Amino acid sequence: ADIQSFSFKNFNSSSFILQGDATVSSSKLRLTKVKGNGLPTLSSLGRAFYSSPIQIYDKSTGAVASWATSFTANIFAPNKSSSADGIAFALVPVGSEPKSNSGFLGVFDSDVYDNSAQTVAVEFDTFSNTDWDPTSRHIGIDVNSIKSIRTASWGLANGQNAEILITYNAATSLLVASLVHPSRRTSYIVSERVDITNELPEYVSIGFSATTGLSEGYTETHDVLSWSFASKLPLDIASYLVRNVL
Amino acid sequence: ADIQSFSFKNFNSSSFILQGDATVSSSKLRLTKVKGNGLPTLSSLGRAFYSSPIQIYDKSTGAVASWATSFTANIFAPNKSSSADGIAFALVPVGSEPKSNSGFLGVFDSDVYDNSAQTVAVEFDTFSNTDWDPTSRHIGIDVNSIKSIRTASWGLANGQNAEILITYNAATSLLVASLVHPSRRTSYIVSERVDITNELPEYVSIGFSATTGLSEGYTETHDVLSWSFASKLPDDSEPLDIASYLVRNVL
Ligand SMILES: *[C@@H]1O[C@H](CO)[C@@H](O[C@@H]2O[C@H](CO)[C@@H](O)[C@H](O)[C@H]2NC(C)=O)[C@H](O[C@@H]2O[C@@H](C)[C@@H](O)[C@@H](O)[C@@H]2O)[C@H]1NC(C)=O
Ligand SMILES: [Ca+2]
Ligand SMILES: [Ca+2]
Ligand SMILES: [Mn+2]
Ligand SMILES: [Mn+2]
Repeated sequence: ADIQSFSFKNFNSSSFILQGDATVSSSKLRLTKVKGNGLPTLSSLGRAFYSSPIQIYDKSTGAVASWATSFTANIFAPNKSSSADGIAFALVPVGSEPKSNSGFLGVFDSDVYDNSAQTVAVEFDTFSNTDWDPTSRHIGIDVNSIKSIRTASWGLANGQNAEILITYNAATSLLVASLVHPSRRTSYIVSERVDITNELPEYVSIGFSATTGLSEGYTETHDVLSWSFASKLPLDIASYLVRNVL
Repeated sequence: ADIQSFSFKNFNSSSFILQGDATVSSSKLRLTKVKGNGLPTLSSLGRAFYSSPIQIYDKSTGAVASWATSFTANIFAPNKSSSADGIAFALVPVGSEPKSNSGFLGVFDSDVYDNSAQTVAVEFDTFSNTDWDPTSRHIGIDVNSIKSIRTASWGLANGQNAEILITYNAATSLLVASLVHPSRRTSYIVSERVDITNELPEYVSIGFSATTGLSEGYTETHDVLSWSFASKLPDDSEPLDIASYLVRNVL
């Protein structure tokens, strides 16, 4: 079993591929732009990936990796009811370039399943796009489309840290994502099956993508404060969290 | 604190950078070239590095990382008394290109301290260069020069696995390297402090470098069968739990 893991208590490391408006400052990863006064911008799109590709599975041995990632994000919308568009943790093709903005979170182009996109993402959607989204803000699992194959309601604690945990169990093909707002004591979780070897390439770049609205006040910040990741290609979370995120 | 680790029970992944004659076959890392019949070549030079850079220290916070690496190597010299030149575990500048061959193991150019080399290595020297080496085969700690700052005698169990453990304790600035030949039940060790922040860049590539002789039958194989590495970089200016490490990763 090949194992690998990284843990960043803070950023500002040559370990990231920054695209769009993504930037590092105050040792935190700011995916979308924030003006001098500290307020969010419109039409922003930023992505950040770990500089080295991760092998998700091995075509020749049929082996499929199990992995887990955790990060703390902070989303602040000056006008809560105007929050848009969200942040997503994504697994994309290695040289991948940004996709459509706003509602597509920079990782997808349509709400129609397109295997050629070779992209899977867990989204934290703050703006309800009526053509495809649920009524409220939500956590969703996106498989080669912006229309989640499964979602769960999420109560956004504006400007409050969100502690996220995403795991993939190759044995059950189950992808689980949970979000906790320690300040409001709330927690959410979503789980669905994903046939990984069929939706993604053998090697992918893991990272984040975020965007803001295009109309006057539909914007918010999208900051990541810490990030851990562990992969095992042929996972004991109990020791993972302790020796990596806690 | 930032942490990084990996463990390879066999090679195959494209998480390795190969230079010179370095190659992967039979799921093992072969640093120096071998002929169809399985015999070593002359004037061979091969290097292999983890594709991702490791941060050894943080200039702005004064923090210095503690790390450990373990790997199993197998060195086979058709003619034992003709064994040359050796294999080295090295920390080099990220885009680093191979250096001098043969006695310099592909990581150094002279036996004169040159800080600009920005390279540290732990060598497993099978051939004695009278110009700077000790009389017998040895393990040595090289700091920006091929002339080790400290060495220890090593009894080469030809063609037998060598289990190596190298650790760096930022608290004591001590670098320790040990080698064990389980089949012959022998073991060796060396230690010396190294002011890491002064000999290397903030980010380095870790890996292996090996070479063979230029003269006659002075050659041998340089194969790596497995490799683990773990690093821990604090938030401010503490050793590492080698036990937990060694269990869930090597033993
Ligand atoms: C947060 O965003 C809301 C939706 O954009 C704002 O309400 C909207 O304000 C517009 C002027 O900026 C106005 O044309 C819309 O009719 C109105 N829409 C709704 C559904 O209320 C809201 O702005 C404040 O409240 C409105 C009603 C006006 O009084 C504005 O002058 C105010 O800025 C925003 N809320 C806050 C607390 O800023
Ligand atoms: Ca949306
Ligand atoms: Ca020598
Ligand atoms: Mn959605
Ligand atoms: Mn020597």
